[PDB]
Amino acid sequence: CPLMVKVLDAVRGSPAINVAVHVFRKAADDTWEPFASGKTSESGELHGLTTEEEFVEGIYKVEIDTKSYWKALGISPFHEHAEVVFTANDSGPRRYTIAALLSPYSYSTTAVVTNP
Amino acid sequence: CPLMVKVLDAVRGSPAINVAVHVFRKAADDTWEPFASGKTSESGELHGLTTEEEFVEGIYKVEIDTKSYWKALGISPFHEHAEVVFTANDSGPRRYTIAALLSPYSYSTTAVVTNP
Amino acid sequence: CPLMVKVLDAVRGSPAINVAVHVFRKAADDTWEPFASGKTSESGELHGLTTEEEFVEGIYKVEIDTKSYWKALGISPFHEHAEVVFTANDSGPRRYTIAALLSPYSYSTTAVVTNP
Amino acid sequence: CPLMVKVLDAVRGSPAINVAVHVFRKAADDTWEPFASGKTSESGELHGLTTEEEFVEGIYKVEIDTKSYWKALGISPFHEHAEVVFTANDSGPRRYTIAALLSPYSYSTTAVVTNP
Ligand SMILES: N[C@@H](Cc1cc(I)c(Oc2cc(I)c(O)c(I)c2)c(I)c1)C(=O)O
Ligand SMILES: N[C@@H](Cc1cc(I)c(Oc2cc(I)c(O)c(I)c2)c(I)c1)C(=O)O
Repeated sequence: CPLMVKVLDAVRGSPAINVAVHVFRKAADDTWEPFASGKTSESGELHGLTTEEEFVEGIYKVEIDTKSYWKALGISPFHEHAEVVFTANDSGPRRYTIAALLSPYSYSTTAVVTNP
Repeated sequence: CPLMVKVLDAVRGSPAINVAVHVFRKAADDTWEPFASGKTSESGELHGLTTEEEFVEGIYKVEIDTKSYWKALGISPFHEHAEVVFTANDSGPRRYTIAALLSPYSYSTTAVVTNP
Repeated sequence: CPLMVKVLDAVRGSPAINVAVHVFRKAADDTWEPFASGKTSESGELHGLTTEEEFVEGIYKVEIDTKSYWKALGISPFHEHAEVVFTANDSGPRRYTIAALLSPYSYSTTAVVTNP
Repeated sequence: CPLMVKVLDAVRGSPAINVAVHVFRKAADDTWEPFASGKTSESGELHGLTTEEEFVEGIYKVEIDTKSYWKALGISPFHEHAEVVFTANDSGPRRYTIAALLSPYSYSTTAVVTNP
């Protein structure tokens, strides 16, 4: 699993289940191409979004639907969403893990770049 | 000042200076349309973006150019940029303070929403 | 001024009002002895803890009573309290600014040291 | 195991390897009595800190040595160390992952209590 997304709820202190995460990849036209899509499992992580061969070089946008997650719980959050825009595989084949900590009025995101 | 962005460097433990900040107010045709622009002062705070008269009930995008701040220092950051997207003033004249803590492979943004 | 302390609430998106704060400097006996106390204001801070003359070089510890804060709102937080142990005025006189973003199960604390 | 720990370097975007970890347990006579200890693995995880029998109801403190981690890298951190004081196993038997994101002048910790 080259690309991975890990999401947590800071209010309840557990994994953020069913959070719609959308992965786009840039284009020469500078428009966004829909690379992948999925929702986070009961563990709060969405692995198996892409494969080594398919995850080529480029700029990717990982967009997390935080507003929908909260609205479901009955809370109206600040952000409409939270996205992580980065340049992947520039140097070489690296395995990424994107983690995000959620709160109504704050969100935190860290990455963990690792060799295969 | 109903909208002020605050940015702090978490590696050197000081305010992030000269960080480019771009604000975009969503237009009626659903296109991100330029609202404000500026660079964080020496205190890390960027003020004087707009006024309440022209800070209408919409969806704004405060984009902080973190990539260039870090590259200037000689470091190579993970994120292309940090982006906060939210629906402002959808009730009444609220004052919005949006702050962000920066780290090369991590960052988090909080929002303090008050009113005079 | 030398020991400034802001405390935010990442759930309600506002400053944390009346959050107890206890500071302790390390005594020559390696035990923790009292130094200053007070509660955060409406703006979410306490600016009158000590003054240069009393804020000598040593090992300090700002303890923030997070437990009691979250217990009033009805919530049952994970931590008993947020602590920040650090060495003060090592490089001569400096002005410190501790800060914590509070959330039920997760807290974050940044430190900003500026020179007079 | 029932008590797992995680440290993550956010300056380099990698797991924090060889970080000292010391767990304490609230004694009966209100003093910090040693409970368990170890060092983080290649993945940044520290497992087998305690059995599913020693971890009885009490007030545990997890001290993560931040100071030496940064010193070794040439960096001059702000904090002497990260601490996580919490109450465990009062609602019954629980699993506790305790994460920490590090930066020279800022650290963040989150708890993920899972139910067996
Ligand atoms: N392989 C790892 C996966 C893992 C990573 C993080 I990172 C995490 O929790 C946090 C803590 C903080 I602090 C953050 O800012 C964010 I985003 C997520 C959790 I739970 C699990 C393991 O399970 O051991
Ligand atoms: N040096 C400042 C103090 C200060 C620093 C930060 I950085 C900050 O904003 C955040 C945002 C997030 I997201 C965090 O996780 C944290 I911790 C702090 C705020 I408000 C105040 C002064 O005295 O002016």
